Amino acid sequence: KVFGRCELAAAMKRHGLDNYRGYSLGNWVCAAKFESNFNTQATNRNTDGSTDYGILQINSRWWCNDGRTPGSRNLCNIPCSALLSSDITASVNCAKKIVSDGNGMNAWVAWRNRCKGTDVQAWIRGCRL
Ligand SMILES: [Cl-]
Ligand SMILES: [Cl-]
Ligand SMILES: [Cl-]
Ligand SMILES: [Cl-]
Ligand SMILES: [Cl-]
Ligand SMILES: [Cl-]
Ligand code: NA
Ligand SMILES: [Ru+3]
Repeated sequence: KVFGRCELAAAMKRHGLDNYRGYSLGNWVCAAKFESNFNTQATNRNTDGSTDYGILQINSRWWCNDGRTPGSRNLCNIPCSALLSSDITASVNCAKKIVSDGNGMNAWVAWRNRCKGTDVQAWIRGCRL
């Protein structure tokens, strides 16, 4: 599913991301834009052989199992394919664990490089939330 911007904002809100660990909704939308372009089916291979999956490009070295990332963990206890679903529940639940684990949203390199410090509220402009 390719979400629309306000559509994804709405979905993230309902699932409890707005201000989760102090990160306003625009931060999560902005991360999604630059990680996946709002595409639940996005996958990208990393240099280390792991892969990132779904709207928030959650990484198989630590968070989900894809069966091909040696020496990896599955801290979200989920197949990485579950992160590609049209229903963003699994991705949000797993993101919640990621953002709680010490470095906040800096875990998302695209968030740190393209969202952090910017006017992220622009991402929810015009949305009925
Ligand atoms: Cl915001
Ligand atoms: Cl891929
Ligand atoms: Cl694996
Ligand atoms: Cl699995
Ligand atoms: Cl959803
Ligand atoms: Cl980046
Ligand atoms: Na893994
Ligand atoms: Ru849902």
